[PDB]
Amino acid sequence: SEEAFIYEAIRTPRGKQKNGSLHEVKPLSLVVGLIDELRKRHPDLDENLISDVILGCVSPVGDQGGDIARAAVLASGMPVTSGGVQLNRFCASGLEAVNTAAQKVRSGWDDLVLAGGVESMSRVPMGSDGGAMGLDPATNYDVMFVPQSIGADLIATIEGFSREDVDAYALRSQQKAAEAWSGGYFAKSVVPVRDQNGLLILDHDEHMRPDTTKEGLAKLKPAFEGLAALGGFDDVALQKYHWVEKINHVHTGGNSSGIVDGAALVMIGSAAAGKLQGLTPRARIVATATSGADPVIMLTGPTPATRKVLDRAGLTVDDIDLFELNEAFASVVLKFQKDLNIPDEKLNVNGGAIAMGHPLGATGAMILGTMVDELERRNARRALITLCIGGGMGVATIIERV
Amino acid sequence: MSEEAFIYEAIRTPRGKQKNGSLHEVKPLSLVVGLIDELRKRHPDLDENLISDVILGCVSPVGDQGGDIARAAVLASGMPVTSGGVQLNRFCASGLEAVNTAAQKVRSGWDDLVLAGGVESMSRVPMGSDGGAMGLDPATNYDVMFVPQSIGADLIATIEGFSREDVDAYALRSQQKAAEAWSGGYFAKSVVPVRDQNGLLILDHDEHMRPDTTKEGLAKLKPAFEGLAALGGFDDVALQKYHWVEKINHVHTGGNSSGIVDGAALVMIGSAAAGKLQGLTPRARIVATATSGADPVIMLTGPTPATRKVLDRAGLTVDDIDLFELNEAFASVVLKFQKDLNIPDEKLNVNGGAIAMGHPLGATGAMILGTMVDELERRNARRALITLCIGGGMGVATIIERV
Amino acid sequence: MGSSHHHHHHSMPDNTIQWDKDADGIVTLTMDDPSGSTNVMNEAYIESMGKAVDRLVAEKDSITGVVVASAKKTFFAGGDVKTMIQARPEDAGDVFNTVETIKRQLRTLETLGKPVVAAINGAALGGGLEIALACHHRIAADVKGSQLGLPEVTLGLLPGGGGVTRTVRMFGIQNAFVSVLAQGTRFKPAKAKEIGLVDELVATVEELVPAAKAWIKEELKANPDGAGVQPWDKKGYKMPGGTPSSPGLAAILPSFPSNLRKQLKGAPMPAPRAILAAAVEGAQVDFDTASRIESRYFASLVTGQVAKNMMQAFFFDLQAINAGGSRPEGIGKTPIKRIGVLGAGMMGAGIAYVSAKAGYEVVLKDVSLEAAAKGKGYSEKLEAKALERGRTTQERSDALLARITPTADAADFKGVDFVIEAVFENQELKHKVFGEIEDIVEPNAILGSNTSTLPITGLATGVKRQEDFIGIHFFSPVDKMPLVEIIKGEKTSDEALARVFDYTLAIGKTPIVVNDSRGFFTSRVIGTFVNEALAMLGEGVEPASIEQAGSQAGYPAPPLQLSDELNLELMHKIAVATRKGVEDAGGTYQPHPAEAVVEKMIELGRSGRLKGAGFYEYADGKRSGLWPGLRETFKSGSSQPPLQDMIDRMLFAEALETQKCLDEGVLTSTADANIGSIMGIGFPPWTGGSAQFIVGYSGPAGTGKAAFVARARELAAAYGDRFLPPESLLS
Ligand SMILES: CC(C)(COP(=O)(O)OP(=O)(O)OC[C@H]1O[C@@H](n2cnc3c(N)ncnc32)[C@H](O)[C@@H]1OP(=O)(O)O)[C@@H](O)C(=O)NCCC(=O)NCCS
Ligand SMILES: Nc1ncnc2c1ncn2[C@@H]1O[C@H](COP(=O)(O)OP(=O)(O)O)[C@@H](O)[C@H]1O
Repeated sequence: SEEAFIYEAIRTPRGKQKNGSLHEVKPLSLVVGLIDELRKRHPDLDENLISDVILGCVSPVGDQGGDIARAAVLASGMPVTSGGVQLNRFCASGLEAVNTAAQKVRSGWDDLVLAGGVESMSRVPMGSDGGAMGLDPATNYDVMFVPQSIGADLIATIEGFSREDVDAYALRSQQKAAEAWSGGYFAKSVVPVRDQNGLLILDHDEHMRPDTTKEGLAKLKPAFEGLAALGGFDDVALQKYHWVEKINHVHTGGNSSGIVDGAALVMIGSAAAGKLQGLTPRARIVATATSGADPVIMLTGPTPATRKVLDRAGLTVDDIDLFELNEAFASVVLKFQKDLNIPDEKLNVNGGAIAMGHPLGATGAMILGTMVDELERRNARRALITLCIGGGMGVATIIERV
Repeated sequence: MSEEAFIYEAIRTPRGKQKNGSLHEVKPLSLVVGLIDELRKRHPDLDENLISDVILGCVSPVGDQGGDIARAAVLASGMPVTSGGVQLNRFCASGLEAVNTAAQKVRSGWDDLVLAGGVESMSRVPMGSDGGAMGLDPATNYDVMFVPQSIGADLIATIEGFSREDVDAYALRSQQKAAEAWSGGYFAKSVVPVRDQNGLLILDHDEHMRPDTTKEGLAKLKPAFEGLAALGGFDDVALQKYHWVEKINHVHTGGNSSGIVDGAALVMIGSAAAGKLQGLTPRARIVATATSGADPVIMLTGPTPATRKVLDRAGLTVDDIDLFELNEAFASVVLKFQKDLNIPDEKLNVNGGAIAMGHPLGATGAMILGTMVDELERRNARRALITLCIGGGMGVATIIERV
Repeated sequence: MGSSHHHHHHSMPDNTIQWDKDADGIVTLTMDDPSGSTNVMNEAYIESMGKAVDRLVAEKDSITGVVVASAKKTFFAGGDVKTMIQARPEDAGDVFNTVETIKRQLRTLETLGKPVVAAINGAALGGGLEIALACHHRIAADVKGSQLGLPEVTLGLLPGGGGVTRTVRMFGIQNAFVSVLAQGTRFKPAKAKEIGLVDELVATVEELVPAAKAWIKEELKANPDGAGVQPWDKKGYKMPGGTPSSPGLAAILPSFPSNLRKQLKGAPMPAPRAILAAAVEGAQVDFDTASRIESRYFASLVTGQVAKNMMQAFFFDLQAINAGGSRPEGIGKTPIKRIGVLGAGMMGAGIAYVSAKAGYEVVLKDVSLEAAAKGKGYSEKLEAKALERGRTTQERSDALLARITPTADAADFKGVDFVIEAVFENQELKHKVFGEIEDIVEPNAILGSNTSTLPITGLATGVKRQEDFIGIHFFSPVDKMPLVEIIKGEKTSDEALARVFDYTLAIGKTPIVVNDSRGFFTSRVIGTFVNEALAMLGEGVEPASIEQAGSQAGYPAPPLQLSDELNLELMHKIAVATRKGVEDAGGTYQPHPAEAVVEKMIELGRSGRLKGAGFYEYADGKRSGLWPGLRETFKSGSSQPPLQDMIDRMLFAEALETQKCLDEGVLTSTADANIGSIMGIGFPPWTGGSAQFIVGYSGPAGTGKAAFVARARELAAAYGDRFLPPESLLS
C-alpha cells in the first residue's frame, strides 16, 4: 500500500560526559536546533502537513520529562496540530521512533511525520527515571536483573572473544570514525550546536580518540570495578549460565560505548506527501522488526530481530550492502558478526559508539541517518540497522536507497 | 493501509481513589500483570509467541513507573522474551495513543498481534513527578505561555458562556450514568477485580463514584484551589493572549473535574489472520485514527479538530456515529465539544465518565475505548468515536466499528 | 590563551591596583583607577586584576590571605557603560569573552585556599558587589551615602560578573531573584547586612582593613580546614530552598515565569526573564558551568536594543540631568525658608507632604479651615502607613506633620519665600488667587503654578513681579511621582529657573526645563496616548483589548483607567481650547476622533472617577470592572485589529508628538524628553523614553529611525494621517 520514505536525516555532534561541550545545553534546545535546520533546508515547507513528532528518550525525567516532543513542537513555534509523543524502548528508542513513524505513514492515517530522539546523559544520567525491574526487589529477583556490562562480558566468555579481540574491534571503530570525519562523510548530516547569540558550542564528535593504539587500550582496567557493578551480579548471571565456570571481564572504557549528549531528527512521509512539498526521497523503509532473547545475557537481541526483518522483506544477508549495529560493547558486535557471518567491510563502516558515543534515546536515529548517507555516498542499495536493548529486546530496520 | 486491525479483548482494573484508596498498596506493575493474567485466563491456549509488542501509555514514567514499565510487564508476567515492551507519553491521551499505535503497527503488516493500553498509579506517582521543560524551564515556560489545565477549562466556560450550574448539571449527569451502568451490569465482563498474591480481593468497583450526588451538594463546593492553580500569575498570563476577555469565571471544582485515581487497561489488537490462527473472535474494527490540536493556552480545545479529522479520513459525518466518548477531564471540555459539533446528549458519554469514575492519566484512553466496545456490543450499535483533550493543546480521536 | 586571566595572548593600559604584602603574608589589593573618580570594570581594571591574580598564584607559598580594598570614596562602580552601550550583535563573541575573563579572575580569587575579605568603604554597585561576592567575607563601613546592590536590570542588563550565579548559591533561586536580582535595588549597609549580602559593619572607613586583617587572622586559627572555601565549594553543599530537581521547589517553580509575566504585564522587557532563566539553569549544574551560562544570557542582553535604550535613559540621560544640563549657568544658591501652598486638593496636599518631608516649613492655605485641614490629613494617612510599615519613627513623623500649618487666612503667607499654587485649571481664578497673596509674601518669593495646560506667560500677567513667576508642574500622586516639569514663561528670569531647579533636587525629585506652550511637554504628549485609546473604543475595539494593549505596551496603568483619573471634563476643555485657538486664526479645526467619544461619555454622565462613573464602575471608593454598557454604546467587537497595531498606535502617537515638541523648541534636550516622558507620564522604561523610541525602535520592519518611519507610515495608511512622521525625521 503506502510506502514510507526518508526525506531528511540529521543529528547534532555528540558531547562527552566529563567536561563536555553540551553539558550546558538543555536537551530541548538540542531538538529545537535540529528543527530549525530542517526549516532552513526547506523554507517553503508547509508545516501544517506534519501530523506528529516522535522522540525516543530513555530517561524522560527532569529536563527530559513532560513529553519533550510536544515541548519541541511548541518551543520551535511549529503548528499546534503537529502532535508530539515521547517513547522509551531503551537503547533502540531512536530507531523505534523512526519505525513507529514509518508504520503510522504506511497505515494511511498520518501523512508527514518527524521522528528521532534526544539523550542528555551528562544532565540526566541513565537510571534517573527509576524503574521496577531494578528497584523493586520482587521483580528484580524474578527477571534476574543484571547490569548490561556483565552480559557483555558473559558473551565474550561464551563466544571465546579475548581481551585483545575486543580491543582490536575498538581500535578499528576509532580508525573508521576518524576516516569518516576527515573524508567529509558527515559534513551534510552533523549540525553544529550554537548558543542564543550564534556562538559555536560544538561542531564535532568530542568523544573520539582518533590516536588510540592497541598498547593504550591494553593498559585500561576492566569496567567490572566501575559504577554499575557493585556486588552479586556475576553469581546471578552464572546461576542461569551454569555451564560457564567464570566470567572473563574484558570490557573497559576503551571498548564500550561512550556516555554522551546528543539528538537526532528524521523526516518521514508518503510519496504523495513528499511530492506536494517538493521533497526528494533519500531512502525507503523496507521493513521493521521487534524481537528478543534472554534478558540475563541481555544483549543478544540483534540476531533474532535481524533474522526476522530479513525474512519479512524476503531477503538474506547477501542482499544487504551495509550492516549497522550499535556498538554498546565490542563483544555484542562480534557476537552478531559471528552469528550471521557478516563480512567485515560491510559492518559499521563509519565507526560507532565506541568512538562517537551512545546518547541512549537518540542513537537509533543517528545510526539510521548514518546509513542513509553511506548508501548515497557508496551508491549502494540496502542497509540493515539494528541495536541491542536492555531487558533482552531486539529491533531491526531495512532501508533502501531511492 | 493494507491489513485491517481488530480489537479482540479490552479489559481494565477498577479505579482506586486518591485518598485512602484501595489500590495505594498495589504496585503499578502489578496492575498490568493482573490484566495480562486475565487475558491468559480467557484464552488459555493462546500462543503468546505470536505477540510481537506490548505498548503502554504512562504520563509519569518515573520511580515505580520508570524503566519501560511495558517491558517490566512482559518479563514479570513470564511472557515470551520476543514480545517487546514500549512505554509512551502523549499526556492524557497516552492510553488511546497506545491502541492507535498498536493498530497502526498491524496495518503496516510488520506486526501481527499486539497488547496495548496503559497504567497510572497517581496515588503512588503523582502528576508532575516527571518534571519537564515547558513547566520547569523559565525560557520555555515563557515562550509556550504555560498555564495549568483547570485555568484553560475555566476560560472555555467563560468564552462559551457555561455557568456554574451548567457544569455541575453535567457533573450530576455523569454520576447518574455511571451508577446506572454499574447497576445494569454493563461493566461486569470488563472490570477485572484486583487481587493480592494470595487471591484475596483488594478492589472490585470504581470507588471514586459518588452515586448520591445532588444539585445542592455540588453548588456548595469551592472552585479549584489545589496544586498549580493556587499559585499566582496564570489567569493574567491567559488573558494576555485572550485579551478580549476581561475576567475568567472559575466554575470548576473537585465535583465537576475528573478524579485523581489508580488504574490500568489492556486492549488486544491484531490482524484477521492473527485472530483466526489463535481462535480469537473480533469485537470491533479500528476504522481510522487522527492526531490534531489547538491553542496550548486554552489547551483543552483539541478534541474538535481531532474528531473532524478522523471523521473526514473515514469518510464519515457526525450523523454516522452511534456513540461519542470524550474524556471528562473538565465539564466545560465536554460541553464545548458537544456545542462545536452539535452532538446529541443521548449519544455522549452514555455510561458516565471520569468525573464519576476517575481519570488515571495514562490508562484512561484505553479504558474508555474498552467502554465503547462493550456498549456497541450491548446496544447492538455500529460506530463509536473516542476522543481526549490533551495537555499542550493536542487532540486524538479514533473510530471503531462493531464486528 | 587558555584559562588565562588576560584579554590578550598575542603581542597597553595603565595599572589600577596597588599591591601590599604585610609581614604576616596578608596581601592588600587597593583599587585606584587613575583615570576617573571611580573604579569601573574597564580594560585597565581587567589587565590590572589579571596581573594581581597571577601574582597571587605565583606567590601562594608566602600569602596567607587577601584583602580587596578601594582608595576612592566609593568601593567599585561596576561595568563600564561607555563600552557596553556600543556593543553590536557581531560583538557577542567579544562580550562573552570579556565577561568570562573577568569571572575567571574572580574564580581564582575565590578558590585560592586562603581567606579573602572585601573591605567596602563606600558604594559597591553591580560589578562592584560582584567582586565582593567573590570574597569569603564582606565588611562594610556604615557610612553616609553608601549603597550596595546589583542594579544592572535597571539598565536592561544582568549581573554577568557572577552576580546571578553567586547570589543564587547564597540565597537559593527564589530569594536571590525576589530580594536582589529582579528589581536591582540599592541597599544601605545595615539593610545589606540584614539580607546576608554583607557579613559585618564598622563605624568608619579607617577600621576596615584592620578589621579585615583581624578576621583573616582569626579565621585561619579557628577554621583552618574551611578557610577560603565558599559554602558552595564544599562536598556537603545544599542550596537554600532546594535545586530545581527537588520536590518542594519543583512544585512551585512553574509559577515563577507566570508571576513575572503577571508583574511585567506582558511588556517586552527581556532582562528580568533572562535573569530568571540564568538563575534556574545555573542551579541545575556545577558552579563553573552555571557561570558560563550566565555569560551567554548577559551577551544576549548587551547586544540587544532594550539594554541600549535603558542604558541611554537611566545612565547617560539621567546623569546629564542630575549634573545641571537644563539649569542656567552662572546662578548661585538661594535657600528656602518657608513654603506657601495654595490649595488643599490631592495636588496641593501632596506638594505640602513632599516639601514637609524634605524638611521645609509649609503653610497650606485653602478657602476654609475645614478644607486646609483635610489637606493635611492626606499627609497624616501617609505617615500612618509609613509607621505601620516601620519606615519611620514616631518622633520624626511628628516633626514632619508639625511643619505643615493649615490656614484659611491669606495673612498667614507672611514670611513665605516660595509659593506653589495648586488650584482649579482656570486663568482668572489663578490671577485672583495670586492677587490675594503677592503683597503678603516676601518681596523675593518664587511665584509657582501647578497648571497642567494653561500657558505660564498668561498666568504671569496677574502678578506685579513677573520675573519670579514660573510653572512648577507636579504629577499625581505627588508622593510617588518623581518628576517636576519646570516651565519658563516669557518673563521668567534665569535665576527663577535655577531656584526652582534647586528646590526640585532638594525634595528628592527630577527636574526638566520646558519653554512655555499650551499643554507644555507632559500634558500634550499624554493626551495623544489616551486619545488613541479612546479612538479605538469609538472604532469598535473591545475595551478589554484596549486596556491589555496599554498594559502590554508597558504603561504603568491602562489608558481607559487613566482617562478616568484625569477628568473627562478636563479633556473636553483642553479640546475646546485647541479648537478656539485654530478657529480664531480663521482656520478649520480637525477634531481627533477621540473628542466625539469624550463628548459621548459626558452626555451619558460618565465623566470619570471623580463623578463615580467612567469607563469603569466605581463602588465604595474602589474601581470594579469595565462598565457593561460600553459595548452597546460603541459596538464593541466590530473592530478587531492586531494587538500589536493597538500597542504601536499608542507608543507612536507619543513618540511623534515628542518630536514636534523638540521641533517647536518646547523641549531643549532629548535627555529631558526621555526622562520627562518616563517619570512624568509613565512612558514604558524599556523604550528609554519617547525620544529614544524613535532611534531605537525594533519590530518586523527592523531597527532604528528608518524602521520607525516605515512603521509610522504603515500606521498612517491604516488609521489616519496623524501618524505621518514630521519632516524632521526624513530625507
Ligand atoms: C557609583 C556612583 C554612585 C558614584 O556617584 P558619584 O560619586 O556622584 O560620581 P558620579 O556619578 O559623578 O560619577 C563620576 C564619573 O564616574 C563615571 N561612572 C560611574 N559609574 C560608572 C559605570 N558603571 N560605568 C562607566 N562610568 C561610570 C561617570 O560617568 C562619571 O564620569 P565623568 O564625570 O568623567 O563623566 C554613580 O556613578 C553610579 O550610580 N553609577 C552607576 C552604578 C551602576 O548602577 N552600575 C552597575 C550596574 S551596570
Ligand atoms: N470575540 C472574539 N472571538 C474570537 N477572536 C477574537 C474576538 N475578539 C478579538 N479576537 C481576536 O483578536 C485578534 C486580533 O489581535 P491579535 O492577532 O491577538 O494581535 P497580534 O496580531 O498583535 O498578535 C484576532 O486574531 C481575533 O481572533
